[PDB]
Amino acid sequence: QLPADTKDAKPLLKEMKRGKEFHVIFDCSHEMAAGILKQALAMGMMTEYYHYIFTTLDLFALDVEPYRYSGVNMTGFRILNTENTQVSSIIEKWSMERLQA
Amino acid sequence: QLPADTKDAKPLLKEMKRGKEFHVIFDCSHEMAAGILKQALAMGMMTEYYH
Repeated sequence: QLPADTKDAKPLLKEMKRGKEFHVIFDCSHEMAAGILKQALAMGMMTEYYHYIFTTLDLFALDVEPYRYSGVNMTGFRILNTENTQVSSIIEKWSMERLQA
Repeated sequence: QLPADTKDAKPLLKEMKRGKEFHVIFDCSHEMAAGILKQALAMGMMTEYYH
C-alpha cells in the first residue's frame, strides 16, 4: 500500500527494489502517478528491467519525456478516442477554452 | 570522444550502454560533468551497476 503522503514513497520503493519485484500494477489517479514516477526515477529504477502497468485511464496525460529514452515499458489504458477526426477537433476546441484555468 | 556540445552526449552513452561498458573514467571541467551526468541519468544509465 502507498502510505498516506505521496513523498513518503521512498521506503516502499526501496523495499520493492530490494525484493526484486520486476513487475508492477498501479491503481491511482494519475496525479499520484506523477509522484510515484518521479520517485521511481530518482531511486534509480527506470531500467528496461522493470515494466509497469497502469490502470489509471489517463496515462496519456503524464509528461512521458524525461523517462522515454530509459527503456522501461509503461503499458497503460486510454479510452478517449483520439483516433477519430471529429473527436480530436472537439478536443482541440475544448482545449482552446480549457486553458483559462 | 565527446562531441562538440554536451547535449550531443546521447549517441555515445547509447554505445556505452549497448556494449555494456560497466566502468568509466571521465575528464572534463566539471561544468561538462554536470550535463554529461544528467544525460547519464535520463538514459537509464545511472544505477548501482555502473561506477
